[PDB]
Amino acid sequence: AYQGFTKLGEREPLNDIILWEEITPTGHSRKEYAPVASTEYRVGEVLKADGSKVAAGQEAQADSVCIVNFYADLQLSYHGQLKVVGIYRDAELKDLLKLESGVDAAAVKSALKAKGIDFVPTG
Amino acid sequence: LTNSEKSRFFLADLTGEVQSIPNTYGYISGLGLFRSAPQTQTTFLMDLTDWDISLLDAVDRTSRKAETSAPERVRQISFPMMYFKEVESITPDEIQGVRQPGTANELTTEAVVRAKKLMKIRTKFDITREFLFMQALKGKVIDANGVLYADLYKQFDVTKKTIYFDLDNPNSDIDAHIEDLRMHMEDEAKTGTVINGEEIHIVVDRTFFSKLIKHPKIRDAYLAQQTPLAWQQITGSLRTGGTDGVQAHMNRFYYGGVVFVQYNGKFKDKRGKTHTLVSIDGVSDTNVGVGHAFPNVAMLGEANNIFEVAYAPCPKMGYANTLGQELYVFEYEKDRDEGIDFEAHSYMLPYCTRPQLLVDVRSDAE
Amino acid sequence: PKMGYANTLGQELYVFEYEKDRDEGIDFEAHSYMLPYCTRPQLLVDVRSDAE
Repeated sequence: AYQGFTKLGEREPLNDIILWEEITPTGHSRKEYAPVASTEYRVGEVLKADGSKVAAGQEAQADSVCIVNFYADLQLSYHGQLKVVGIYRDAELKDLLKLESGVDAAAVKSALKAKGIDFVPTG
Repeated sequence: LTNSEKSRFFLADLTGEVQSIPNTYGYISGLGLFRSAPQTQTTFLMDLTDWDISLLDAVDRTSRKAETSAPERVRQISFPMMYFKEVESITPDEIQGVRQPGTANELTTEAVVRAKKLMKIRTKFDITREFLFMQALKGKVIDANGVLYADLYKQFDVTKKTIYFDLDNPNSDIDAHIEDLRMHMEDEAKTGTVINGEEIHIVVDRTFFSKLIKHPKIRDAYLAQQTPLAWQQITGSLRTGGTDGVQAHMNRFYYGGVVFVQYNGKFKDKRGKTHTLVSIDGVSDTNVGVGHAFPNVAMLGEANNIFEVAYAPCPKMGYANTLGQELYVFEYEKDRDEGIDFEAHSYMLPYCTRPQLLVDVRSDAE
Repeated sequence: PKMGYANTLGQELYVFEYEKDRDEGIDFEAHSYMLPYCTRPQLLVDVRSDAE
């Protein structure tokens, strides 16, 4: 390119952050959201109750952790699903978290830990 | 037998003809480093995947707690390629009446002119290829004009490594800098195999070689030796190896497990500015020596080759979607017997898939 | 001055035929590079019908 380098992009995070979850016939720790407006979800981003990403100052209202890769242009997930699913109940994820700008992790982790979501150290 | 000077009626002799062919350098081209990779499309991609490892932290037994490891990282990059086109024409009015140099009264034909034009075109493309290969060895592929085509360090997200030998200081540790350069390749190769850092090529310019072979430490070390190598290096020809484009034997020097080869290659562009092959873009202090160290072919093995050159087809009416070629030459005749047209095409890019291994070398101190 | 004819013996008339693109027709061309001369111009004398 005119800038000297062309980077076609990085592979989107894989749905591997889940280490343990309450496995039930209908799914216990997973809830589906309505994709809000033109929003690009990825694996490991913390969502609010309505479905939008947690922003700075809104840490206490951390509702779940996204575990699907959604595309605003297609209005479809990377598995061709109409909804976006997050983890909001008893489960144990990895430290990989796609936080927003200016949002502290500790408040997000404590809010999620209140609901029974645990994070394991990652090397 | 041709007309004498001063008189059109007496005769003289035309013994012969002397020619001054310009110097051409082909050391990097003749090294065989850049394996040929013919290409069909105009761009080629590449996948970059890597992982990392860390140390376990001790965790108590009764409180059953553990650790986890981060997943891999997969990216992708793309490469554009340079297109070189060169046109030359033959006309009847540069053949009619004109006399063949070195001959008394015989006339130039179309065959000799065509042969010399084709030879010049091929030589120009060869020197351009050598310059491009040297630039790719430097880690940044800059066109002769100066436009950037592929910056390998930003594309692969690596930083250039340069080593200051400090040849001026008599107390400098040449062994320490040599060891640093040797271990850099082993550390930064990251191929997953076992690396031998002694298998590298160190190509330096005249000044760096002169300062290196005249360092008090090196000379005093080699003078107090009774081996044939030391005798040759001190009082003997320092020109083993070679078969350079100009000289029959290149200067090279054995100090550690590595060798230092002096490469004098340089070319000029249309603007007239010279392009020294062994140089650093920016440095010109004249009194500082520069060099370039790159891994040998037999260091990472043939399975992991990092020096490749691509070739893609020219945009002609029947060469589309075919394997690339080193050079295309086309014959086109002017209408109304007005002449002959020549076109030469070459669509290439030399690149390095592990730019971290390309290490720069300087003679001054940081 | 055409390719394949340079540095060759000249002729009285050079007639060429060229095919126009897309069979649009045929183009002709007649060439003649000549000059007559007399080696002894002193033998060429003019005669006039009037007194000096």
